[PDB]
Amino acid sequence: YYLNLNQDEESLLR
Amino acid sequence: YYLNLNQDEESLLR
Amino acid sequence: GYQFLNRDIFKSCPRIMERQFGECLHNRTHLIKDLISSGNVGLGPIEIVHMSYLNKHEKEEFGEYFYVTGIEVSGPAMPVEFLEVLKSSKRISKNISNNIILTYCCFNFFSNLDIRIRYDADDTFQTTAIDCNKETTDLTMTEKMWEETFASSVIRAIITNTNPELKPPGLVECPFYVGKDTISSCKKIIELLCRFLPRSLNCGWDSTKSMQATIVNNYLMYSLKSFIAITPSLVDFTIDYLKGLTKKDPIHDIYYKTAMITILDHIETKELDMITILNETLDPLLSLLNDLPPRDADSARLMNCMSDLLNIQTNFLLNRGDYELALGVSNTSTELALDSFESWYNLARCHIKKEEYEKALFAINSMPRRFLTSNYYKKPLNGTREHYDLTAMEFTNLSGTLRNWKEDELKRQIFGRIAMINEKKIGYTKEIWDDIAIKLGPICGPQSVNLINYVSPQEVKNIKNINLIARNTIGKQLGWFSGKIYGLLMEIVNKIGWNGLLNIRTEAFMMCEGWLDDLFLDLYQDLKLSKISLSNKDEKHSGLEWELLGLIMLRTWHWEDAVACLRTSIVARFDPVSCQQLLKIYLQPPKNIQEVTLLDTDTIISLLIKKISYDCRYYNYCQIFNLQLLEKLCNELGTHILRNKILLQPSIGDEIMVMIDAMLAWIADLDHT
Amino acid sequence: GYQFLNRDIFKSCPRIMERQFGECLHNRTHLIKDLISSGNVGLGPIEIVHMSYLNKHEKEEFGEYFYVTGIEVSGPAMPVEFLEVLKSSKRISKNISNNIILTYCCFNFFSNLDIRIRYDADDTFQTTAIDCNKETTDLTMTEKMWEETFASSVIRAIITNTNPELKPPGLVECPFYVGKDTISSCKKIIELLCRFLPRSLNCGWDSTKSMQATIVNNYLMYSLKSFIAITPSLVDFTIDYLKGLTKKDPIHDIYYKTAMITILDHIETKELDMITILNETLDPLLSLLNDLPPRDADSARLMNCMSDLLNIQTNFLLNRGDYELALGVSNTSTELALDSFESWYNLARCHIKKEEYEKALFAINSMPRRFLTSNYYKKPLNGTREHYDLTAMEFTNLSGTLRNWKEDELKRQIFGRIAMINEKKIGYTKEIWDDIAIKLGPICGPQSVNLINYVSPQEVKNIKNINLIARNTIGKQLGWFSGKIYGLLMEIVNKIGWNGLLNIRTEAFMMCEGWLDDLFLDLYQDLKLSKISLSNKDEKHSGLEWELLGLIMLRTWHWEDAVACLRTSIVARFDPVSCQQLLKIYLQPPKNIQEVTLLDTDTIISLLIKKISYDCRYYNYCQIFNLQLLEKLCNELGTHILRNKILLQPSIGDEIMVMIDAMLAWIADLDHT
Amino acid sequence: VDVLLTVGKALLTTQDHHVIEFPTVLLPENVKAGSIIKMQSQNLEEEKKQRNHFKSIQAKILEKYGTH
Amino acid sequence: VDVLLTVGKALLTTQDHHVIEFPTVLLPENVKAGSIIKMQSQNLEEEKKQRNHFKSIQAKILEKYGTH
Repeated sequence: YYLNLNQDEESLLR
Repeated sequence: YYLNLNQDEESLLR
Repeated sequence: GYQFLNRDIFKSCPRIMERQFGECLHNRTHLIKDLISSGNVGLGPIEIVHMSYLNKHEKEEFGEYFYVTGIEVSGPAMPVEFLEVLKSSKRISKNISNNIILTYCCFNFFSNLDIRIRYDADDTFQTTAIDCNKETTDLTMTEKMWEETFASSVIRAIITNTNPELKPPGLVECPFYVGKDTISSCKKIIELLCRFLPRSLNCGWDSTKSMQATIVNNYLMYSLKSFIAITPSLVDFTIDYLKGLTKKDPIHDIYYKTAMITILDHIETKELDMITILNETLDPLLSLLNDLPPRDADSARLMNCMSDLLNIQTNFLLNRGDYELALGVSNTSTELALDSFESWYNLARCHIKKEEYEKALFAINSMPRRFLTSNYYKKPLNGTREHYDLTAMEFTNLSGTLRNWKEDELKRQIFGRIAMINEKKIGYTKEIWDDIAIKLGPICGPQSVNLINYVSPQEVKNIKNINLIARNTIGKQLGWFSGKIYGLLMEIVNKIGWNGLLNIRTEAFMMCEGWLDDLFLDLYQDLKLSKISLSNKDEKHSGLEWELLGLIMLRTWHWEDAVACLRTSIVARFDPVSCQQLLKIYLQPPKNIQEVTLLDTDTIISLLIKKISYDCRYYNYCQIFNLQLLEKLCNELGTHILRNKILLQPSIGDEIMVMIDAMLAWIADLDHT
Repeated sequence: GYQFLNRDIFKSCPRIMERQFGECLHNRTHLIKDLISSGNVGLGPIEIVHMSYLNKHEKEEFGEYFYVTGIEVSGPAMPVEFLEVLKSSKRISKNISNNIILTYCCFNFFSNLDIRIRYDADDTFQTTAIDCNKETTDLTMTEKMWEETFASSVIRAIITNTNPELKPPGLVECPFYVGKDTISSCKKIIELLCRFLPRSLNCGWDSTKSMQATIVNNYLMYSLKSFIAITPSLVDFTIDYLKGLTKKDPIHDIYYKTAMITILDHIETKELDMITILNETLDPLLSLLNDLPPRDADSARLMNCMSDLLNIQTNFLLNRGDYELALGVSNTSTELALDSFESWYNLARCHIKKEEYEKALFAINSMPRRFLTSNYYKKPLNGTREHYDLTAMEFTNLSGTLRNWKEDELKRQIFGRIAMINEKKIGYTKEIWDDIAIKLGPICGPQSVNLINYVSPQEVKNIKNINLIARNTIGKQLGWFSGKIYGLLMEIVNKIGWNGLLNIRTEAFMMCEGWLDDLFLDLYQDLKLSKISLSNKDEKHSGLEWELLGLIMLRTWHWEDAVACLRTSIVARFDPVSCQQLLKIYLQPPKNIQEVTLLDTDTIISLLIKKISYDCRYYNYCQIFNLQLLEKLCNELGTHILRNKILLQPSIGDEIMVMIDAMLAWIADLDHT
Repeated sequence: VDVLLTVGKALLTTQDHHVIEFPTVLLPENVKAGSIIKMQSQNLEEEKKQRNHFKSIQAKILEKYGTH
Repeated sequence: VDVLLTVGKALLTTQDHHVIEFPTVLLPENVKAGSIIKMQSQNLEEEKKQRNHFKSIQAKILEKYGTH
């Protein structure tokens, strides 16, 4: 899923 | 003939 | 999403310090000239990015560079985007000038031009086409030559990625197959390779698997098969595209039809289609035959192709048990190509299956017989030696161009003359990145078939069975050629034992040689090694010993013992070599087992995550093989359950899930067409 | 008797003045070295006698020499006797020293040794064997090498005498066949040649009649046949001697048997014996055949011999009209020797006689393809130019060694640098010696086939028909090879005319070349020339013109016209060339005439006496041919009537009768055994 | 064809004495001076057996693994 | 003998795939890549016909011009 992908990247930033 | 031969040679000498 | 990932990959590239400025570009140019004046350029050199810096104190220019694949050179846009990211994200000290020159080099082996895109500090770029044989020559770039640079980069990226022995340490492999629309991006690549099929003989070939490049045996055909293997939903599309090409370009029909057969090969659904196309391709072709006293250099080109298509047929028939029909095809194939290894190989297989061992051994007897890189890398050897070949000035300059890195952290990641930094940590797991991958290092090149040359010298010396090493060194290595012959011999001893094999050898002598005798003795020693039981009254054995023993057990078809030994080699430390062998077994099982599952999916998924993490540490973000394995796991588990099992792994986190979810999303996109 | 004659011959030898002292011996030695290092010595150089004189006023040494054959070198006795006569009969002036060195040189081509007998003024002699390749070498003489010098001198004397083109001007030819007992002397010569038959391939051969030396085609076999031809009463003796040799030396049986067949060939009495021996020689030999994959250099030696014996058989069968049997033999002969001219020649003859002209012409198409001497002689050219190349000092020295000669008589007999003096006048007739022989001079060497190069240039220019000359020059000369082919072509035009011959040539083309075309055109021109009627309304034509026309008429088989033209060429002046052709016609008539007598014995005897006289003038006292002709005349006339007719000749006298009665006595001696 | 070339030997010879020159030493050790051969050699009729055999095998494969 | 050597071509091949290499270019222009030949060639039986023929002709000559 591309949603899961975006969620990981949004969380990588912390 | 060898006699003829000798006769010629005996006469050659003159 | 994918753009986020790509930019992160672009920001995480390593750095090699040039000894003397510009040596990198001069060595490349000289390498290319040698390749051209040797007759076989092949794929040419891997792409490089060169960075030109100015130290200001000292008025020294100095350079950094790294190798990269997977940037699509459709035109200049994508390399320029890459360079723009590199420069905009730079972190440099006051002593380093802001005036930096960036250069991207992509070799085009269709025209033997090295295409170089220069990017300056004023954000201007220029493209230059260099001919290395004609030296002073620089050209103007047409759309036709842009397209063959594109095809060059894609072919090279696929071939390099699927062959670790061709990889230099620190190689950055980008996921060329991702884009805004996945299906469209994949179609564009496939159509590109298909349109270049008439020129596939100019794409080079692997000389270790075939003597000459053929329509079947060349890098373009290999790369197309490797890419289709991870896009199974696009096979019908590709076959349709190839049929369209035949309509428009019938003069090159043999190439398009050979690609069709190659694509459909080893796909059970499409066996009828493959056989049908094989039929309508082979029994004209049989007719360029006879009419020909002229013998022309294209006749050998087509006899080769006809022979290779018959081999595909022969292999099909053997796998279905049709031994009589296979022998009829194989006999014909051997006549058309007495120079072909594969024709003799399949002939021997036909005789073995028919239990005609003498005739098989005759066929084996009547059978025909590294890019100077890598000075810059020094192996850690499991933390036993220091791996640092930089001068103080070279380190000062490196640090100056990597200002955001604290310097002792930077020095710990230098392996010889290359800084193995991975900033964005995509694919990171603590277990792998902060431990085992620091030891060992990148596992690539000719030494990567096992870990003998990567561990401590002491661990090698602690192995008491010398044969374990002697039968696993790198020169001795079976080679693809004799590995195949080894397999035939093993197939024979499986039926009649080694002593039976010897009796056939004298039977063959009765109606003798040396290199085959070498294989016989090697085979014998491997068989003795294969029946070593390696414990209790409780000794201890290193992971390396279990690995090496596992490799030998694979070689002698002891599958249960092999998997068991390879798994125990991973119990100690993670073992990339053992891991890859296990993944390979799961992907393509041995045929002679009774449909046995040697490795359950839970075991495989555990190994796969570690392997993906390891590959990411040293910049393999392409990972075609692991994609293949993920696809297989998706097939038999479904994507939901698969992702559950991945989330269960104890080492899992955001950094590794970025990589995995990107892979899963790409795969999910493909299941729509 | 014979000793009187021999001594008279020894006292009548000419003298050549050496330009610079010793050039004669140094040129001889150098010639021999060239012969040896060219591979084929052949018979080597003719014998010489060298005379070393001292002028005393001037303290100049100077030399005189002359060429000689027919001295038997059994050992040193006979050459020494010759030298003793030379020195005891010398007539020298006061200015010439009495200390003279005399040297006799005889080359031995069996060992390539030049044997030199030196005779000093103290009447001592010494013999020396010189090897010219090993330069400084001088050897000791064994009886074995004395015997091969003997055989060398006899072979060379016979071959030289029967081939005027090999004769230098002024050559002294002694009658080697005379002795105290004629029969014994002849037997000794025959036995000598017979015992050397195993070595006949080392005696050289005539390359103009055969490509390689064979057991049949070599100088030893030729010399034996030529000598037996004037000793017909010794044939049975010789056959018996050869049979004895086979008993004692059976390893060389093929040589002895080949000699037997050769001797009996063309003798009507012994045709049954020849055929019988041919049979028992040919049908083993057929069996060294088959057993032989080794192919050895003796196999070509024997295939050649077998082929040559079949040719003898083929020629026998053709002459008896047995054309079918001849073709069977000739076909076999051509297979064993495709390199043999004679095999193809006889094959063509078989087809011609069978009126298969196309096949004959194919055989002709499929057919395989001077001792720097004589500076010292200048031709008189019929008294039109002066022939004197001596310096005043050279003449003074010559006169000083010939004191009994009055000096203007001496100068008139000098032809260039050789004094053609004949003191004892054996064979003298006034008509010949004091007129015609003074003009023309010796008729020998390659120019002796006609008188074009011997008469005045004006007489040549006065011939208006250029073709008469063009078809009679010395380079154009038919050669023995193409003379034979010419004969075949003539044999064909005899049946179907020249236009018929052309039609066969295109028939052959239908199943083209140049040298055979040359013969065709030559043949055509000769045929046109042959039908010239050369008189009345009373012109005048020189003797040379009649001669040349006669030669062409012989060539085109116009026998009646040829004899008529040749005879009229003698009416003017005596013509040695015309004479020899007429004598030859009488000795061996053309086969295609109706048993016609072209020349009666009275005409022949008249010509023969003049010819004998002419030959004697310039020192031919051997005259094998004229002996042959005398023997034939004796056969059909008896010796009494023959001698009557000789005495009737108007030019006859004591000097010519000494020669003739010596010849007749020798012949009479032979009719006893 | 169908000839018969008698040897002297490399030179061969026909009955009608046409001379073909073959194999300076490539000619066998099973041939002799004045031996007879029997040339021809190059049968280009048996090229269609294996074309038939080839088409037949291809037909059997198509029948068994291609159609219905 | 009596073989049948299929070509790739100079290399020939038997049915049992033994490979004899003949005539780099001495092989005819009447032979093709993947053409079949029919070697053998060298008949050493017809050497006695002409031996018989030879002896017969010699016998006829002896009979007619040699004996009584």
